Amino acid sequence: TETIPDVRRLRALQAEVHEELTENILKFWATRTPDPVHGGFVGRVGPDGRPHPEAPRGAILNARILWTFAAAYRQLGTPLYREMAERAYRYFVRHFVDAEHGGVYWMVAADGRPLDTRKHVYAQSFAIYALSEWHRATGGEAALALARSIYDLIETHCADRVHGGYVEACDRAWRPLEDARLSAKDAPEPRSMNTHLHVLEAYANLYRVWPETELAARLQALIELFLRAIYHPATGHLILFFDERWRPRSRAVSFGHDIEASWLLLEAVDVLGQATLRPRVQQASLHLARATLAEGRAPDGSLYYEIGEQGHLDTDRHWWPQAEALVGFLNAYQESGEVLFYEAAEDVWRYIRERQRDTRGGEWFARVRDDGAPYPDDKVDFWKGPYHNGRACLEAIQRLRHLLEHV
Ligand SMILES: OC[C@H]1O[C@@H](O[C@H]2[C@H](O)[C@H](O)[C@H](O)O[C@@H]2CO)[C@@H](O)[C@@H](O)[C@@H]1O
Ligand SMILES: [Cl-]
Repeated sequence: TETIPDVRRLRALQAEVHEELTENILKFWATRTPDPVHGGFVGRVGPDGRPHPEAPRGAILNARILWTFAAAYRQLGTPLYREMAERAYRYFVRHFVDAEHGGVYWMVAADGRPLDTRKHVYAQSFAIYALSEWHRATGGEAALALARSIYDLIETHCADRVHGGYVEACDRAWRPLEDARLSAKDAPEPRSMNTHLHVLEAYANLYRVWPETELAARLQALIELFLRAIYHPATGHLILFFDERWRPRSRAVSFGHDIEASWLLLEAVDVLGQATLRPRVQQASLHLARATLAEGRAPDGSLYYEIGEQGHLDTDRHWWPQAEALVGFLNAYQESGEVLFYEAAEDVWRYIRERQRDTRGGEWFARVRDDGAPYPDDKVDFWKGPYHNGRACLEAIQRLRHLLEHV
């Protein structure tokens, strides 16, 4: 009694996604961004496509490069992807990893000198996520050992064992800071959904390659925190910012984070094999996906950016909510069997192909305005790597493969 798109449609979508990943996204990253002056990868590519090898380089971006090429190598086997992941890994260990106090710096100069030495849990999480993926792709002992050490530092220096979750930012020597903001966009509050979502993401990937008992308890506690404090059943949206006791300190809505969390929360519970928790997580996951479907979409099926603190709808199409909606809508289809979610995934894919991707300049535009005009944003910067759209294509390819095997 399944309602399944026919084989032609599944295979056609899968082929377009694979072409987008390999002939646009990963081709752009492998050819435009490696830096032969300082090694590793440039920190910025302008809207004109010009790389900036002297620009400061962020840990999050470089972890995202590592994760994406590692995951693409694991799933597709292409030797160039292993080469690019190795390039990212070597620069990362040399320069971003703090050999003295542990963890990864926030920002380094192009030549690798530390520029911003704060230890932000969001950056520590992406390091764990990328290093665990690199271990998964290669079996590398050093990568896994490093991920484990950063996990230990997060728990040692940041875990709030009274109220749950984590202090989100420390200085280089792991002393907590007051200002945990990732950027000027973020509320000056002590707890954020965003950082906690990527702790969960990192811990789930680490657990898949290192199923330690205590880590299972920390991962389950994070899932439980999302269900009890962050997910809002009255609205189907994540609450974005909190005080230390998880009292809400924001009313903004991030559609991209909702639909990302929808599928990441289920990935995390399944990595645990926590069948007792799964019903409640699936319920919250499907709710987030439905709320996104009903409230976060333009008539073309693309995702709006946010509802701000004063209620303003930001109708800009940022690249990464579209990617996350591709995965989250396919995931909601797989979980519920409701083909309306597949139709939604197809619609966002068509938007990606017709508006978000930059066919002339390569990769994807960071932002497209509601009237269709691409903004002249950087193509690569501190916050724009290959991870959201690379992962979304990899996930879609594998999910469509599974669906194709129902026949
Ligand atoms: O507010 C911090 C920055 O967010 C960025 O988007 C992130 C997003 O917060 C989240 O972590 C997502 O899962 O990854 C995204 C892509 O970098 C950007 O909006 C940036 O401008 C913000 O400063
Ligand atoms: Cl990214």
